[PDB]
Amino acid sequence: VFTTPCDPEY
Amino acid sequence: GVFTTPCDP
Amino acid sequence: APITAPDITSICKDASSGIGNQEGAIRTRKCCPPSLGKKIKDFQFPNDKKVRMRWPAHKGTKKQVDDYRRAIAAMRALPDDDPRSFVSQAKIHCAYCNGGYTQVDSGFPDIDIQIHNSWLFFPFHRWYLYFYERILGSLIDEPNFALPYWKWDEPKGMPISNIFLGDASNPLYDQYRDANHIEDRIVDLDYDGKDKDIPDQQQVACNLSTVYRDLVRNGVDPTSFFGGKYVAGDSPVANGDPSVGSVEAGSHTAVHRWVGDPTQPNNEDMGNFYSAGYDPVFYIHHANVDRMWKLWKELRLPGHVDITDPDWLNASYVFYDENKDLVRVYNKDCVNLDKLKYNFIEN
Amino acid sequence: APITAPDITSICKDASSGIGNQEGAIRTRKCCPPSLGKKIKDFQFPNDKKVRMRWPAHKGTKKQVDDYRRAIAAMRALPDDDPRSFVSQAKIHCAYCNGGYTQVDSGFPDIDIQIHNSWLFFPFHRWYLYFYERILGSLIDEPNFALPYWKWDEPKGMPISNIFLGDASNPLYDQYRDANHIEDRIVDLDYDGKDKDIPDQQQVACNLSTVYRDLVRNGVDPTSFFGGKYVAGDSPVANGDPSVGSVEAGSHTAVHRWVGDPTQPNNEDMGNFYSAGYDPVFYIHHANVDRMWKLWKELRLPGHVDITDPDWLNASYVFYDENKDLVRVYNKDCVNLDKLKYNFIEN
Ligand SMILES: [Cu+2]
Ligand SMILES: [Cu+2]
Repeated sequence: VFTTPCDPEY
Repeated sequence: GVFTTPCDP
Repeated sequence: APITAPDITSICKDASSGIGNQEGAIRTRKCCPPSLGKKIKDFQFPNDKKVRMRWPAHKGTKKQVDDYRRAIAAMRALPDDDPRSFVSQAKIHCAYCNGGYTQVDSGFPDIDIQIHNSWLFFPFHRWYLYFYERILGSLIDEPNFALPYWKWDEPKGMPISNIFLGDASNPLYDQYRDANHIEDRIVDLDYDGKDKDIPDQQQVACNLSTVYRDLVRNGVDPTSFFGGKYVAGDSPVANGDPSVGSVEAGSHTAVHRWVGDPTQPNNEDMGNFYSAGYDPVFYIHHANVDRMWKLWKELRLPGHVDITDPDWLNASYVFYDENKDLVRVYNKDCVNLDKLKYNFIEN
Repeated sequence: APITAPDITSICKDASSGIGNQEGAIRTRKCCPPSLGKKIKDFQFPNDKKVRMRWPAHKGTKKQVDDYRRAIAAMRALPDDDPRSFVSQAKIHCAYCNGGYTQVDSGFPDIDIQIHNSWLFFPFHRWYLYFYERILGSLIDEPNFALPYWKWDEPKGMPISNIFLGDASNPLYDQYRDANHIEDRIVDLDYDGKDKDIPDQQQVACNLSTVYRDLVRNGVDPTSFFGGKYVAGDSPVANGDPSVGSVEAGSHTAVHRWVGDPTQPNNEDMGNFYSAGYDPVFYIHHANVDRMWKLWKELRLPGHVDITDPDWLNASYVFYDENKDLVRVYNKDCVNLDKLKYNFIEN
């Protein structure tokens, strides 16, 4: 539901 | 604490 | 017994609660709705052919932005005492949040109604926005009109959208915002009265952490998420009370505090309930607050269920709709978005 | 019925579980402890006059760092077959994690004991470290000796401490680490086998998100935090099983993978259970894992309670202590850090 700073698309 | 988050300085 | 708004056109007084500097207040306290000889009728579920899809305010199409800006211009162009007008819609918040009404219909004429700082928070504002949105759409003859929402739970949505910026030639502008913070642009969902002075990327990470705080860490059950129980005969819960729900006391409060102009006597507009609706961004922020309720139910975690208590289910408010009719609405009837014929564009 | 370590000096076999390339293994698989003629005795609670205060590896005093380095040096100089020796201490992890012992004392002499991937994770390593710490203190006559801990939940603590770096002349050094990652310094608590190539400050945020994930979002009750129920008669739970607890499967696994040297046949040292103990940082990483149990309780959230199931409480392991005595220890007796006379220096 939410992006995190670990995600490649952040 | 309890643990650090990005909101902390 | 449930909290029940009175005939708001018959029983109402100037707002006098929750405003620290009333002699210097820059907005009016005469927040009572107009009288038009209407009888209050019960809400009937909408028969819209399509579902209104509220759009992230940083991702709007040209038509979406142009329609929204034109609708607000139309709303501003209405005479003040028209109940659809910019001023009248702002006054709704003032009336219900700063002591316009009493619990007379419940046998407590000496106790005010307050819709903040309790379990009434989410449903009251869902209804407020429901009629606001349908009113805007009627003004520009767009039957599937939908509000933008400030998607501050997504990084590119965190800066206040450029559609609200510039100067007073823009209907979406408000001069009474924190000038320093508008220059910074990225809202601080953890704002506590002192600027953080951290890199933008860290503020982005902080905002994401704050959303998890409000929706997961602190929103562990209906009492902690929606807020404390508040029924007929109860006195108003104070701003800042720890029984207030996670979103209301958290990210919600932070955005109001952050946008409010500290050079104004009560930090108008967004910095006090009574003036918040004079900032167009008030409603667009609140549209994402409304969305948090949806997301919170979707998490599919222990305790993430809606309220079944009859004293919440049967609580009611009164609003003018786009026909200038008076409509009584109940908490129970706003829990399902499909039946209200709107939702939010999601990734 | 509870898992019960046997007399580890009488019933033990070479490690052959969970090691992908045995013939190329750069550490021994003959991990059985020595036989000194000792009788297994029940644990007695310690009488330390002072609580040992574990210190963040990046903020040690000169004496703290000097004592730790000197004690590891002393441990490395002990005869191999001393159960307190550097290699003996590393073998413990191998025996308990890679198939050294059976459940003979529980009526299942042909099923192995595995302390990983279940609710035994936290208390087994708490005891392992408890004895390891007391042994190190004894070797240098520091009765209030405390381990450092890798505070990768704090941005400044996320880089691997320079006390571990340099070359072989440093007792705290291990050549069998991922050289590329040591150069990067900042551990990735979300590591999944592929470098992220993001800014350091973004990696810091990601780490903080991972700690929030493990302690709050995913560790919502004892089952999801501590891991699955593992009792007499059960076969070893596989790495990656959905029942593994949040920390063990999350930040814990990530650090081991990240530090382990991928040019080695089993990613020795930290990249496999059987070899992890040969890296001094193994214990210092695990000291902060141990601290996660403390923090998880201190959050004071729904579901953040210790296990009361007798089959967990009465599970037991056997270790050599600083006096070379054999001691049987039970899960139930390590839940209270005050009674074990240690804790962690907090901000
Ligand atoms: Cu409000
Ligand atoms: Cu282990």
